[PDB]
Amino acid sequence: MEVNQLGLIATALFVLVPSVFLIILYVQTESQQK
Amino acid sequence: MEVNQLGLIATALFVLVPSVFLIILYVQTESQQK
Amino acid sequence: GTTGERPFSDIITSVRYWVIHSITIPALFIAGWLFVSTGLAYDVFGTPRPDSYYAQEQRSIPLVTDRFEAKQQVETFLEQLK
Amino acid sequence: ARRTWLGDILRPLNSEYGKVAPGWGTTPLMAVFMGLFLVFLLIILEIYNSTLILDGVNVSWKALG
Amino acid sequence: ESANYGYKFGQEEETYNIVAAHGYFGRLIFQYASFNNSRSLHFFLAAWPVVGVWFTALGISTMAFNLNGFNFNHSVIDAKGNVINTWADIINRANLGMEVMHERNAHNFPLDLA
Amino acid sequence: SEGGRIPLWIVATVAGMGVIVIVGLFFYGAYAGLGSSL
Amino acid sequence: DIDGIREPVSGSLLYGNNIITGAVVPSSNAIGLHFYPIWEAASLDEWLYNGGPYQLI
Amino acid sequence: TITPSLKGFFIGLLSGAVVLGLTFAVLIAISQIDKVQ
Amino acid sequence: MEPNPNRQPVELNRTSLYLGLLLILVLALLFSSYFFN
Amino acid sequence: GLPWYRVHTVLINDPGRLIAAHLMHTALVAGWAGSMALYELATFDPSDPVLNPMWRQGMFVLPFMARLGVTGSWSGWSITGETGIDPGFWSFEGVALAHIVLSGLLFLAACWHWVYWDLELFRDPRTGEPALDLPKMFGIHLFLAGLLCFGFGAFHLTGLFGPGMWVSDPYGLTGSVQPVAPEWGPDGFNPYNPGGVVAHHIAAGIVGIIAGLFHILVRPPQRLYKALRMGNIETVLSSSIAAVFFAAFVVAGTMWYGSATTPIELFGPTRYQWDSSYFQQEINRRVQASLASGATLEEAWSAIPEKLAFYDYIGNNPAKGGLFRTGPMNKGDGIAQAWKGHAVFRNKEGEELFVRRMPAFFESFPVILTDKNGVVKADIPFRRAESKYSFEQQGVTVSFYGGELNGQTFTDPPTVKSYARKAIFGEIFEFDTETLNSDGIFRTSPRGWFTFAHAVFALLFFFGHIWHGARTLFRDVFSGIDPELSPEQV
Amino acid sequence: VSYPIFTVRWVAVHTLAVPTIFFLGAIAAMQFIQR
Amino acid sequence: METITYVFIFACIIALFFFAIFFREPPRITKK
Amino acid sequence: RGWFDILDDWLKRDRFVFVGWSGILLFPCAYLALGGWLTGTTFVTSWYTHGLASSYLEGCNFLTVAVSTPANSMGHSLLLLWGPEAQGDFTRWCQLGGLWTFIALHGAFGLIGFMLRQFEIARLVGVRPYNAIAFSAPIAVFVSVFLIYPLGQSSWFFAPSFGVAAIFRFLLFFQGFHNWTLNPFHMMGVAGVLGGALLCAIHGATVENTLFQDGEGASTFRAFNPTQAEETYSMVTANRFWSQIFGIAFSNKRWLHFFMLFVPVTGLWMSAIGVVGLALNLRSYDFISQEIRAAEDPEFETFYTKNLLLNEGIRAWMAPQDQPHENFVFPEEVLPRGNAL
Ligand code: CLA
Ligand code: CLA
Ligand SMILES: C=Cc1c(C)c2cc3nc(c4c5[nH]c(cc6nc(cc1[nH]2)C(C)=C6CC)c(C)c5C(=O)[C@@H]4C(=O)OC)[C@@H](CCC(=O)OC/C=C(\C)CCC[C@@H](C)CCC[C@H](C)CCCC(C)C)[C@@H]3C
Ligand SMILES: CC1=C(/C=C/C(C)=C/C=C/C(C)=C/C=C/C=C(C)/C=C/C=C(C)/C=C/C2=C(C)CCCC2(C)C)C(C)(C)CCC1
Ligand SMILES: CC1=C(/C=C/C(C)=C/C=C/C(C)=C/C=C/C=C(C)/C=C/C=C(C)/C=C/C2=C(C)CCCC2(C)C)C(C)(C)CCC1
Ligand SMILES: CCNc1nc(NC(C)(C)C)nc(SC)n1
Ligand SMILES: [Ca+2]
Ligand SMILES: [Cl-]
Ligand SMILES: [Fe+2]
Repeated sequence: MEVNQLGLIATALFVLVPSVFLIILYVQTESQQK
Repeated sequence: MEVNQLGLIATALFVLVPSVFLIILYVQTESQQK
Repeated sequence: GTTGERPFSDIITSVRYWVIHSITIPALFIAGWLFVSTGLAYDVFGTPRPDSYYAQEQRSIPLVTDRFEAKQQVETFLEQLK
Repeated sequence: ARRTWLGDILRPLNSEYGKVAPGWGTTPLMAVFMGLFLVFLLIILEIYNSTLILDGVNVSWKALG
Repeated sequence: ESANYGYKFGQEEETYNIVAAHGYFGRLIFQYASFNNSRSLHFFLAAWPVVGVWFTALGISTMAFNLNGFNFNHSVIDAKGNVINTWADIINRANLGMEVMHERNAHNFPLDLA
Repeated sequence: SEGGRIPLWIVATVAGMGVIVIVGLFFYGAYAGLGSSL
Repeated sequence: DIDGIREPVSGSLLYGNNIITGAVVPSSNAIGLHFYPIWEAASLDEWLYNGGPYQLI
Repeated sequence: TITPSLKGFFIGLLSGAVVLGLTFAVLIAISQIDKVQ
Repeated sequence: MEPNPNRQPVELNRTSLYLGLLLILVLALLFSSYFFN
Repeated sequence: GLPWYRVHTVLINDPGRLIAAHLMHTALVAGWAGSMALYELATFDPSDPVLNPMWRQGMFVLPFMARLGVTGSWSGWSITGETGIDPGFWSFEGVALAHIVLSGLLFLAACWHWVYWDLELFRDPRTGEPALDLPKMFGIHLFLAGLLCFGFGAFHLTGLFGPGMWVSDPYGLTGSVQPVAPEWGPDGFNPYNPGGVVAHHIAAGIVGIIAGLFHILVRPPQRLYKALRMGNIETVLSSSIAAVFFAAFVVAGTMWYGSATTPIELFGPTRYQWDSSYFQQEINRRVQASLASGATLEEAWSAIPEKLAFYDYIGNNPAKGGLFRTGPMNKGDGIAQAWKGHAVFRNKEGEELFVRRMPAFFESFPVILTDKNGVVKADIPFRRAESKYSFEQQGVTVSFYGGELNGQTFTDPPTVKSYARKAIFGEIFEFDTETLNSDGIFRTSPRGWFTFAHAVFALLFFFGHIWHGARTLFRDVFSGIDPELSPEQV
Repeated sequence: VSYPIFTVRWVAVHTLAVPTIFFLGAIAAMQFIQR
Repeated sequence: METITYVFIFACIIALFFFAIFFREPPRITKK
Repeated sequence: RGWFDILDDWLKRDRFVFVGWSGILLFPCAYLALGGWLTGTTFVTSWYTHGLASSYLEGCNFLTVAVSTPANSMGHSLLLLWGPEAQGDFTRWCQLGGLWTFIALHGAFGLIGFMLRQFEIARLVGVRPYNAIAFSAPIAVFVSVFLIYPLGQSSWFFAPSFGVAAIFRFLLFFQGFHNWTLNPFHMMGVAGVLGGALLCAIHGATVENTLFQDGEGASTFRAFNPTQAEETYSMVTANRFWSQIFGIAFSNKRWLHFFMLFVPVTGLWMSAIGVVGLALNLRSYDFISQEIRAAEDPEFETFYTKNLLLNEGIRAWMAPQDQPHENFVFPEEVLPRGNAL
C-alpha cells in the first residue's frame, strides 16, 4: 500500500539489534564453566 | 535515485545476521573458564 | 506500638470531651451555615446569585478576554447586572 | 601505578582527597547566595511570564532591531 | 551481585523484613493506617481490584439494559430560567458529536432505540 | 474527666446515624436546590 | 457488513489493515441475536460477509 | 522605575519571607523546649 | 601491562533472555504500525 | 556475576577507564555532529531562503551553526542568500570537517587512556589506592568554564574577536550575523533582547571564574562533605543530572515560546504567533498604511513582501503535525513556490466576507464566512437539505490582490469554495507537490521537534536524578538490610 | 499514663476537623437556596 | 510487505511462548 | 548540640504523625492544595472563566463541581494573588481562576515534599528507597499533564480542571482532538495500569489460597506471625499451580515483587511521554497509508476510519461551548451529522 519505505528496516533493526544483544549475553553466560 | 527498495534491508541483514553469528560464538568462546 | 499522644479511644469516650465538643462542633456548623445563609459567601468569592448570571435581556457570557486589564473588565461585567 | 611527565605536573591538583573544612565551614555564607539565586530566578521567571512588568523591558518579538 | 540471588526457591524463612517495611510505611502516613499482618495485606491486595472490576463488569452489564449514567443536563438554571452550564453540559456536547456521527448511514428515524 | 466512659459502640452508632442524616440531606437537596433541574 | 446495511468494513491485515487498525468484525445486524454457525450459510463466502467468524470466536 | 507590578513583586517577596520567618521562628523555639537524651 | 583488577563477569539468565525478547518483540508489534505509518 | 544493566559500574572507581569511557562518548557525540552536518549539506537546498528556508527542509543542525556565525558554503551559496561571499575555512563544510577530526583524535585518546589506566595520578599518596579529590576538581573545571564562558560573550558575541550571532527584526525578514553589544540594564533580562545573551556570558563568566577559584581554595565544610557523601563520585552524577535536566526543561521552553536564541528565520514560526494572529496584524497595518498614502488595493497588497505573507500560513505552525508524520515540512503540503495573493471574498451585495481561520487544535475545520461584525453570511453546508448560506445561494465570489493571482476574480462556486477551503489556513500559496512526492498532511518544524525531544529527555532525566541520588544516600542499605526490631519507642 | 492535651497530632486533627464541619454547615445551608 | 512483517513478529512471539513454557530452567528447590 | 541539631532533634522526633524536615514543605502545601480545592468546590464559580457554574453554592453536586482553569486571556500567567491580574484583591483572584494555579503549583510542591519525606523517613528507618523511586511515576503524570501539557498549548485554560466531570471532558477532548487512544504511549500506559491491577489481584489471591495452616480457626487471619520466621504461604505450591495452569510461574519472591514495582511505574512513565508530545500537538492522530487509500477508494472502510469520524463530531459539536474565547458560530448546516440522527 502507501506505507513508509523505511518502516520495514526500522522494524527489522528494532527487533534484531536488541535481540541480538540479549542473545550474545545469554550464550556467553550459558557457556561459563561451573 | 531510482534504486531497489529492498536493497537497503537486503544489505543490512546480509551484514548483520552472519556478523551477529560470529560475534555470539566469539563472545561465548572468550568467556569459557580456564 | 506507642507514642506520647493520648489514645483517641480514651478521648472520644471522656465525658470531658463531649462536654467540650457538644459546644464546639455545632458551633462551627451554625457558623458556616450562616456564612451561606447570610449571603456573605457570595461576596467573599464573587460567585453569582441565582439572579446574577446575565442582565435581564443579554444572553451573552461575561467572558474575561485579556489578562492585564482583566480585573477592570470583570468589574464592568458586574456593571450590567444592575 | 605509572607516573608520567604530565602525571607528575598534575600530581598536586589531585591529592588533597578527603581533606574537609571543620564543622559548618562556609555553609552559612553559601546558604545566602543560594537564597539570592533562588530570588534571582523567580525574577527572571516572573519577567518572562509577564507577571513582573518593567517599563523598558518589553517581553515580545518586538523590542528587537 | 544481583540483589535477587539473595533468594533460593524453597526457602523456610522470609526474604524481607515485614516489620521494617511496616516501620517505614507506618511513619509515612501513620501507624494504624499501615499493615503489619501479611495476610490482611494480601487479602486487601486481592480484594480491591477484583471488587472494583466486578462493579465495572456490572456497569457494562447494567448499561446493557439502558440504565445509564447520571444525566445532569440543564440542572443548574438561574433566577429567570436561563440554563447555566456545568462541566456536565460540556460533556453532553462531546457526546452529541459522537451520537450524531456514529453509524452515518444506519439510521432512518429520530430516536436511537438500538 | 477522662478514661472511657461513654460506651464506644454508642459513640459510633450515634456519629453514624448523624452522617446518614447530613449525607441524606444532601441527597434531598438534589431534588430541590439549585442543582435541581426545575 | 457489520451494520446490516450492505457497507462492508474490512478489518484484516491482507485487506488493508495494520495491527493497530485491524480487527475481527462483529456478526451482521441483519443477524441480530440469531445463531449463525457455518452450517447456516449457503457458503463460506456468505458466512465471511455476514461476520460469521465473530460468533465462532 | 519601580512600576506597579514591581511593587507587587516586593509585596509578595516580603509577604513570603515573613511566612518563612514566623515558621522558622516558632519552630526553632518549640524545638528548644524539649528533646532530652 | 597489568591485568586490570576492576573487571567482573557479566550474566544474563535464561529467564531474563525470555523476559527480554518478550519485550522487544511486543514493542515491535506495537510500533511497527506507526513506523510504516 | 553482573546483571546486564550494571556492566558499566566496572568504572565506578577506575578514573583511568572512566576517562577512557567519557572520551569515547565525546568522540561519538562529536562524530555524530560532524556527520549529521554532512547529511544536511548533502540534502539542503539553498536555492530559496524566502519560501524554502532551512526550517522547511527538516534541517536540525544547520540552524545551530548559523546562530553563531557559520552562514556560508565552500560551494559559494550562503544562508542569507548572497553570492560572491567568501566564508573562508569556517563554512558548514569546515565545521563538519572539524568535528569529524576532533572525533578521531578523541578516539585515539580514549584508547591510550584505556590501556594506561593505572597512571599514578589516580592513586592517593596516603592510602595508596585509587582516589579523585572531587571538591578541588569541581573548582578547577568550574574555573575553566567561566573562563571560557567569559571569552565566548566577551570576544565572540561582541565581535571583538569573533563573528557575532544571529539577530533579526520583529518579523524575521532581515536576520543575519551581527556583533551584539552587552546590556547590563534591566531590559537585558528580557529573553528577546540579544544584548542580554552577551551580558550574561560576561557576568556569569566572571562570577564563574571567581567561584571556581573559591572552590579551588576553600574546602568543603565537614557537615556537608558528610551530608552530600562527597568523595563518592556517584553523587557528582546525581547533582549534575539534576542540573542537566534543569538546563533541558529550560531550552525546551525557550524553543517553544521563542527568544533571541531561537530565531524564527532559523527554527521557524511560533505556535503563539499564529494564535495571536501576529503576522496577520503586521500585514494589515502595512496594507492600510499604503491605502493612506493613496495606493490601490492591488498596489497595497502587492507591496507585502512574500516572506512576510509566508509566516501567516498555518502550515508553518509547529503545533500542526504528528508524532509519526516524519520528514521535513515539505513532505507535507509541498515545496512552497509562490504566493497566490491575498484573497478577498464578497457576496452578491458587494459585502466583504471573512474566512474563520483554523485553530491549531483542529485537524479538520469547517468553512464559515462572516462580515466585519462577525455575522455568518455564507458557508459550505454538510446537509444541503436546508442550507441557507451555500456559496451558491449567496453569490460568493473571490478576488485576489498582489501575487500569482493578482487582479483576477473567480465566480464559479467550485473554484470560489476551493480557495475558501484554503483561506482557512491563512495566506494561500502555490506548492510543488511532485518532487518530494508529498501527501498533503502537515508536519512540524525543527522548532517543534527539538522541543518535543528535550522536554522528554528532561522528564526522563528527572528519574535518573531521583535514582542515582537515592543510590548515593542509601549506598549502605543497598544489597539489603539487617537485624534489630526498634520501631515505635524513640 | 499522664498524657498531654495540645500536641502536634491535635493541631493537624483540627486543621482538617474544624474547617470540615464549617463546610458541612455551609453546604447543608445551600440545600435551601432557590429561584 | 507489511502484512509479512506483522505476521512474522507474531509468529516469533508464539515461538517464544513455546520455548518459555517448555524450555525454561527447571525450577529447583532449596539447594542453589 | 546546636540550634540546628536541636531543630533537627525535635522534627525527627517519632510522633503520631511524623513531621521531619520534609514536612516543612509538605504539610504547608499539601494542606493548601487540599484546602483550595475543597474551597472552590463549594464556593468559587467558573462563570467569568468558562461561563460555567462550578460550586455547591451554585447548585453543582460532587460530580459536576470543580476548580476550573483560568481564562485563555490569562495565558500561562502564574496568576499570583498580588500579581498584575488580581492586583492583591482576593475576590477578583477567585473570579479569574487564581485558585487553579494555587492548587496546581501548591500541590506540585506538595508532591516534591512527600517524595522527599519517603526519602527522609526511609533513611531514618534504614530501609531502601524503592518507595520513592516508585512515586516518580505519579509525579511524572502530574507534572506532564497539569503543567507541561498546558505549557505547550495556548494557556492554562486547556489544562485539566480540578473536578470529577471536569476531568471526563479532558478525556473526551483528548480522544476527539488528539485521538489519544491510538497513541503507542497511551497504550503502554494502560497495559501497565491494567496489567498492574492484575499482578495486584492475582498475587493477592495466590497468597491467600496457598497459605499454610498455622491456626485451628477458619478465619486464618489471626494465624499470622507478625514476627517473621517461616514463609506464611507455600511459595513452592504456588509455583507448581501456575506452572500447570498458565505454563509459566514465578519462583523468586524477590523478582516477583520487583516486577510489581516495575510494571505500573513503567506504564505511567510511558503514558507521560505520550502527553509531553501532545503538548506540541505532536500526536499520533492518523495513519497516512490509510488516509490515502480512503481518498481514492470510497469503499475502503476500517474501524479506524470509523473512529476519525467520531472525532469530527466531537470536535464540531463541542468546540463552541468548550472554547468560549473563540466566539465560534457553526451554522446548523455546517454541523457534521449522519442520517436521521
Ligand atoms: C535529539 C533530537 C533530535 C531532533 C529534535 C531531531 C529532529 C529532526 N531530524 Mg534528526 N537525528 C537525531 C536526533 C534528532 N533529530 C539523531 C541522533 C540522528 C542519527 C540517527 C538523526 C538523523 C536524522 C536523519 C537521517 C534525518 C533527520 C531528520 C530530522 C527532522 C525530522 C522530522 C521527523 O521525521 O521526526 C521523526 C521523529 C520520530 C520518528 C520519533 C518517534 C520515536 C518513537 C517511535 C520510538 C521511541 C523508542 C522506543 C519504542 C520507546 C520504548 C521504551 C520502553 C522502555 C517502553 C527533524 C527536524 C530528517 C530530515 O532532515 O528531513 C529533511 C532526516 O532525513 N534526523
Ligand atoms: C547523564 C549520565 C548518566 C550516567 C553516566 C549514568 C550511568 C549509570 N547508570 Mg543511569 N540513568 C540516567 C543517566 C545516567 N546514568 C538517566 C537520565 C536515567 C533515567 C532514565 C537513568 C536510569 C538508570 C537506572 C534505572 C539504572 C542506571 C544505572 C546506571 C549505571 C549502569 C551501569 C551499566 O552497565 O549501564 C547499562 C546500560 C545498558 C546495558 C544499555 C541500555 C540500552 C537502552 C536502554 C538505551 C540505548 C540508548 C542509545 C544507544 C543512546 C541513548 C542516548 C541518550 C542521550 C538518550 C551507570 C553507572 C543502573 C544502576 O544503578 O546499576 C547499579 C540502573 O539500574 N541508570
Ligand atoms: C488518579 C488516581 C490516583 C490517586 C488519587 C492517587 C493518590 C495517592 N497515591 C499515593 C501514593 C502512591 N501512589 C503510588 C503509585 C501509583 N498511584 C497511582 C494512581 C493514583 N494515586 C498509580 C496508577 C500508581 C502506579 C505507578 C505510590 C508508589 C505511592 C506512594 O508511596 C503514596 C502512598 O503513600 O500510598 C498511599 C498517595 C500520596 C499522598 C500524597 O503524596 O500527598 C501529598 C500531596 C497532597 C496531599 C495534595 C497535593 C496534590 C495535588 C496535585 C492534588 C490536588 C487535588 C485536589 C485536592 C482534588 C482534585 C479533584 C479530582 C477530581 C481531580 C495518594 C493518596
Ligand atoms: C459508624 C459505624 C457504624 C454505624 C452504624 C449505624 C449508624 C447503625 C445504625 C442503625 C440503625 C439506625 C438501625 C435501626 C434499626 C431499626 C429496626 C431493626 C427497626 C424495626 C422496626 C419495626 C419492626 C417497626 C415497626 C412499625 C412502626 C415503627 C410504626 C407502626 C407500624 C409498624 C408496626 C410497621 C458500624 C457499627 C457499622 C461500625 C463502626 C462504624
Ligand atoms: C580515527 C581517525 C580519524 C578519523 C575519524 C572518522 C572518519 C570518524 C568518524 C566518525 C563518525 C562517522 C561518527 C558517527 C557517530 C554517530 C552517532 C554517535 C550516532 C548516534 C545515533 C543515535 C544515538 C540514534 C538513536 C535514536 C534512534 C535510532 C531513533 C529514536 C531516537 C534516537 C535519537 C534515540 C582522523 C583521519 C581524523 C585522524 C585520526 C584517526
Ligand atoms: C506491610 C507494609 N504496610 C502496608 N500497608 C498498606 N496499607 C494500605 C492501606 C495501602 C493497603 N499497604 C501496603 S502495600 C499492599 N503495605
Ligand atoms: Ca423568585
Ligand atoms: Cl455505517
Ligand atoms: Fe507479596
